[PDB]
Parts: sequence; C-alpha cells; structure tokens
Amino acid sequence: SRQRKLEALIRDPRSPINVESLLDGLNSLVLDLDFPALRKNKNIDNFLNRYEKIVKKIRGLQMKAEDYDVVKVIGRGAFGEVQLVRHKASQKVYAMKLLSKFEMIKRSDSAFFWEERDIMAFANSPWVVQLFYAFQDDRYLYMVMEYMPGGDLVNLMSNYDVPEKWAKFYTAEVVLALDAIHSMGLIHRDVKPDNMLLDKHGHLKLADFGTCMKMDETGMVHCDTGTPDYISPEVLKSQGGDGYYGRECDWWSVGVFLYEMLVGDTPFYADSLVGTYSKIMDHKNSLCFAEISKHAKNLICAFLTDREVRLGRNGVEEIRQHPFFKNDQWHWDNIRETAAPVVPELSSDIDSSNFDDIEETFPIPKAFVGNQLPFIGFTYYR
Amino acid sequence: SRQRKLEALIRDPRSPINVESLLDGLNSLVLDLDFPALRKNKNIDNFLNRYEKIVKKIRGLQMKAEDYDVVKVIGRGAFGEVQLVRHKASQKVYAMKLLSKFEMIKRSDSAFFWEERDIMAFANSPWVVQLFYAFQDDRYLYMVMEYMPGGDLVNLMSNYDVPEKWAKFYTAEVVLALDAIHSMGLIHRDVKPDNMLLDKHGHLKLADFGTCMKMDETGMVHCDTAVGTPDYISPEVLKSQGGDGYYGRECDWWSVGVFLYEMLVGDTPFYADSLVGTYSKIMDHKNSLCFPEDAEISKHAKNLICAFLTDREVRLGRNGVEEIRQHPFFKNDQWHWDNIRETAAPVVPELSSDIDSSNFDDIEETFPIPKAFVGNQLPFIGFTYYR
Ligand SMILES: Cc1[nH]ncc1-c1cc2c(s1)C(=O)N[C@]1(CC[C@](O)(c3ccc(F)cc3)CC1)N2
Ligand SMILES: Cc1[nH]ncc1-c1cc2c(s1)C(=O)N[C@]1(CC[C@](O)(c3ccc(F)cc3)CC1)N2
Repeated sequence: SRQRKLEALIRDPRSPINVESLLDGLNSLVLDLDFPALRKNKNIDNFLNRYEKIVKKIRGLQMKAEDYDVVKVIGRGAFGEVQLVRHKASQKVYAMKLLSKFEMIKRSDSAFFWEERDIMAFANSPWVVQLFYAFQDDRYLYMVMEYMPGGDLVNLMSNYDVPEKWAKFYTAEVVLALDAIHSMGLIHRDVKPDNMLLDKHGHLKLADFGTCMKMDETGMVHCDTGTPDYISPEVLKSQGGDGYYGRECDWWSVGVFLYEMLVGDTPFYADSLVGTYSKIMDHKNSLCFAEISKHAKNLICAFLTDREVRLGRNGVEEIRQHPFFKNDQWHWDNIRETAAPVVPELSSDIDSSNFDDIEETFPIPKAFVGNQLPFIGFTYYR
Repeated sequence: SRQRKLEALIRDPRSPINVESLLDGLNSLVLDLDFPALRKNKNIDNFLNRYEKIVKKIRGLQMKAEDYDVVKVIGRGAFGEVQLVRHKASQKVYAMKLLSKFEMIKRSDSAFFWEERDIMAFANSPWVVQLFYAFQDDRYLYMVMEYMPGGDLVNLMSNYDVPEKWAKFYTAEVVLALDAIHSMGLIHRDVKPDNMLLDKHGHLKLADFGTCMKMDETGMVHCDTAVGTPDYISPEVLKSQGGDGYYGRECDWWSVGVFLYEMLVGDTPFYADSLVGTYSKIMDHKNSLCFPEDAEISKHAKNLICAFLTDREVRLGRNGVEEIRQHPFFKNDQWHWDNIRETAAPVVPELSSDIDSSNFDDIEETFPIPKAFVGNQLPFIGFTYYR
C-alpha cells in the first residue's frame, strides 16, 4: 500500500501522530535541547543549528496567547486561571483556561488534561463545554472553550432560594449530562456545582473533566488518584489501595447535589477534611434532614447508599422514571429546549456578573530533563 | 496570514519540516530515550509509554533493508558498502549505498551526506546519478540509486589504453557534468575517476558528492578544511587548511586537469610515495609538474592540461565554462557539445543481464547503551526520502 496506511494515521485528529502532534514532537525537542550545558554535545548542537531556524518561524505562525485580549479573570484552577478572552482578529469571545506546565511537572499531576481535552474537543454533546482550540508555549497549556455566561450552580444556589420544581430541572439536566459522559465510556469521579456551568439560556453543561477515568472492558476502574464533600464512599475507601468502582459513583455525587440544592448545606458537611470524610463513611447514620416532599426525600436516599443498591446501578432508566422527575413543562426528550428556572440577564457578550473577582519559571537544566515531553500532542485546532 | 502558509512548508518535499522528517523526528527521539537508565526519568517514561507503541507500528511500514535482495557487494566507501540490490516487490535493480551511523558519529564526521542526498534526489540531470529512495534504521543510513553497470573510470583506465580520441570524449562529459553540478550552486571538490560512473550505454555520471559545498550568494566558499582525495587536490583547497580559505568553482577544473593527465600519461601528476609528499608536489606545482620524455602527448592535450593545472587566478575556466568548450583539444568529428550524450560511447559495456556486475571487482560494530541522553540519531533526523 505504502503511504496510504500512513497517510490515514496522519489525517486522524484523534491519532497521536497527527501533523500538529508531530510538530509538538519537534518543538518540545528543541525547547528541551536548547540549553548551553547540553549544547556542548555534538549531536544536540548539529540538530539545533539545522532546525532552530525553521522551528522559530513555525512558532510564529501558530496560535499564541497574544492572539487574545484578556477581558477579565473569571476563575482560578489548581494550576492556572480561567480567563474571559476575546480573540483579536475574529473578535469572538471565548473562555480560556490556562494550565501551568511547571506546577504540573512539580507533581504526580501531568496527565489529567488528556481526558479534559478529548472530552471537550470530541464529545460533541450539548451537555459538554466545547473546546475550539488547544495550544501551548514553553510556560503554559491553553484550552479555548465556549464561554458560559450563566455562571455555575454554586453561584445560583447561593443567589436563589431553590424550590423543589427548580431542583427537578437541575438534577435531571445533570443526570442527562452525566449519562452522556458515561456513554463515552467515562466516569467523571468528581461531579459538583463547580463543574456544572449554565449557558446563555440558563441550561446545564459539565466542565471540569480533570479527574476523569476511562472504564474497563467490564466498566470499572482499578487505579488510585481531591476533597470529599461530593465524593462516593467506595471512591474514598479505594484511595488506600485499589478496589474497583464504576459509573454508579457519579450518581452518588448527584444525590449530594440534590440534597445541597434542596436543603442548603451538603449532607455530610463538617468544618474539617477529616469530619466530612468520617461522616461520608458512616453515611448510614450521618445522613438526616426540613420541608422536603416524600418523592424528593426518596431520590436522595436511593442515591446515598453503597454502590450495590444505589439507584442507577441497573441503568439510567431507573433514574428517569422516578416519581420526583414528574412535572408538566419538560420531558426527557426536550428538557434543553424548554425554559430554565433562571435565564441569565446578559448585557453584552463580555458580561460576567454571574462570576466574581480575583487578583513562575522552569530551572535551566544541566542534563536532559525533558520537561516539555509530557505535553507533546496537546495542540489542537477545531 | 493563515496556517495555510504552514500547510505548504509541510508538503514541500525539499523542506526541513516535511512529513517524513517530522516522523523521523518522533522516531529518533523514541530511539534515543528508550534505555532503562534514561527511563528512570518521569518525563521520558511518560512520553515513551504513550508513543512507543504507535511509533513501532509506523517503523513497520517504513522501507526496511529487508525489502531488498542483496545480489553482490560492488564497492565499499569510508562509512560502509555499496550493494547491488533487487527490490523484492518491484523486482527492479538498484545500487544501494550504506552509511554506518556508528562510524559516522564515532568520527565526528556526520553532516556530509545532506548535500549528497539533495544532489541525487533533486538534480534531475543526466549527468548526476539519481536517488529513488533514502531510508534509515537505528544502525544504518541507506541510499537507493540507479545502478551503473558500466563501472567506474578507474576500471576503464586499467583495462584499456586510452587514446586521445577517448580522452576528448570523457573529459568533455566530465566538463559538462561539472557545469551541471555548478549550475545547481555547488562545487564538487572530489572529482576523480572513482566518482565517474558509466551507465548502460557507456556514458558518464558523477557519483560521490560527500565533499560538496554549496556556493554563497557570490559563487564563493569559505572553508578552512583541506577536503578531498590527496592526488586530485587543488593548491587553493590545500592551502585553505591554514587560515581563511576563499575559493569558487575553479578548484573543480583543477581536478579535471589531473584526471586528463592520469588518462594520457598513465600516472597522476603529483604522485609521491607518501601523502605528505604528494601535498608538497602540489604546493610546488610550477616546478614539480612535468611530462615524461617517453609518453607521447599531442601539443593540444598538453596545452589543455597545463591551462587547467595553474594558479586559480590564471586557470582555464575561471572566466566561464565557455573557454573550455572551444579549446582546440576538443575539436572532433564524432560529437558536438549539444548532443555528446547521444553519440556512441568509446566503450559500450557488454551486459549479459540486469544484475551483471563484471565491471566491478568483488570484495570480502555498534553504539554503547547510554547513561543519560546522547542523541545519536539526532544528526540523521530528516534523511528519509521517497520518490
Ligand atoms: C466559565 C467558563 N465558561 N466556559 C468554560 C468555563 C470554565 C470554567 C472553569 C473551567 S471551564 C474549568 O475547567 N475549571 C474551573 C476552575 C475554577 C473552579 O475550580 C472553581 C471556581 C469557583 C469556585 F467557587 C469553585 C471552583 C471551577 C472549574 N473553571
Ligand atoms: C556503482 C553505482 N551505481 N549507482 C551508484 C553507484 C555508486 C558507487 C559508489 C557510490 S554511488 C559512492 O557514493 N561511493 C563509492 C564508494 C567506493 C569508491 O570510493 C571507490 C573508490 C576507488 C575504487 F577503486 C573503487 C571504488 C567510489 C565511490 N561507490
């Protein structure tokens, strides 16, 4: 066949050897070889003279952080900040998440983003925040995503006293969004109001995929990797050395979310990491309520039990037909194209009134350290 | 102002960042990192576990040396042999030059082939031997060229007594071959009968481009190394070893002079028992150059040689290739300069089959595992070429 089998692999933007990735493999080789210490090497100097020229040019004609106006900083993650940005040429407003390369190399935390990228880029769901451009430089990783001007549910829940019928909507849109995540053979692990963003029209989209794992042939995962509030008992227990868990661990998170939304506090709240963790483990005795209807009370309890009997172990169908999700203005077939509880009031394309306000280098190597190598293949254009 | 600018750079076959070279980039990185000592590094291991699998599958599709049957070894250069090969699938015959990656690295001389490749892969001249494929593996560099069953001119000079009528032809063809090399912006520096091969029809081609330098924007080169074979070296290239060297194409016309002298006299002009003696005779070429009493040579032939074998300032061909063409020696009734290559050759080779190598005499170690990063395969990233 020759270069037909090989041409196909290059074309696929899902394959790790697409053109953009091959270019990363050159840049990160130049970026990690270009230090005077290592330059004493004959081989490393031959290479860098022949390529440094053309490599610098390439760097020029592909997406940079300079190609964006930074309207304002709207969030701050574990590694970098999330910015509200406007691309200069097209003038289109996006949300740009920065990830610090150095703060990732300085931690057992420099592979998480691969799932965060693949989901947001290729999920193609109405339930997933959508990635347009993924690019990098010597310092940072960048993801350019559709901006969600509606805020997150942590902001809504503090701003509005949430009544039962509002929770019927919000829980349901999480259920569906989660099912979409599951149908890509993935568990979210850490589902919570922070990863729940609202769009222009007040509808849900999941966002923070950092802690995602891909299910086994069976459907479980068997490896250890935050803060407990919304985390399932089996997941905490399994941090001490293996033991599988599955998709049902996300449904636990949902119950915690429905509780917090209806009551006001998380069901296992305590003013310490230890306290919430301890309460979760003894969930049999710790969960108690009030002013909640029996149908809503019941769904919370069907979620907040160990994985064996937890609602949604048998399927997403159990959840749907539950008496709590019975209303008038939406069916599961059209929930997204109905009116949301809170449709956000938006002045312009850069309005961020649903978000609040907020106000590093690599060490020059002696030997080859390969700091950029973990980030080869991250670059992506729509 | 678009990434369609970039799109062009990738597609351009003679661009440093074509897809083959980008894939070489990924490959020679996997090769220079996959060692247990190196893999103690988190980064290098994070990388290899994600790429090593797919990289292996690619290597599978890449042109192996297994793709060829080796008919006979027909030559051996400094850094490896030249095998007469038949490509298995196509069943076509090729000459394949091997270049040892180890011996090339071990001797600090590992940049000479880049020109050698471009000349053969892109010359498109009937005077330049032509490259079809250029692949590599961890151990070797490979050059698949069109086979030249006729043999080299060193062979022709020791099987036949060359009369001046033949010398006229061969010298003329060498002259035109070099003009084609020059018109591509390159000086050869190593013109010799060994680098002069003969096609199926007994006609010339130039072969060993390892020593080639590309002229600057003014047709001159700055070289401070005395490069090439000691017998054919020009006084300027020789002197250039010490201090600022400065020369153009003229040095190639020196070689042509020596070539002709060898062909008519039967010996090189500045021959000596040592290398160090040959150099000295070249330096004192006014006094050392003389034709023997017994060798009979036309007054035209001696004129052409001596016009070639002088200081660059007064050397023939300094004022264009034209003053060579019209030289009285090149007067004949058998070929013009327009056609020469389509006249009958003085020696047409008798080939019995497509693997006949009767015009070639028959004949008849790797890297250590590194501690840290060494990048042994880095000088070879981008070698790979296909037609
Ligand atoms: C706004 C937008 N529009 N289109 C995409 C986005 C994203 C926003 C974030 C995204 S995308 C993300 O990936 N991470 C975070 C990092 C900050 C976070 O941890 C936070 C903030 C405040 C809290 F009170 C608690 C938590 C939430 C997740 N933010
Ligand atoms: C035959 C063919 N067909 N298509 C390409 C070729 C090439 C052949 C060679 C090529 S291409 C080459 O690059 N190098 C050499 C290595 C051996 C050499 O140095 C030599 C020196 C003195 C000798 F008495 C004999 C041989 C000559 C050049 N051979």
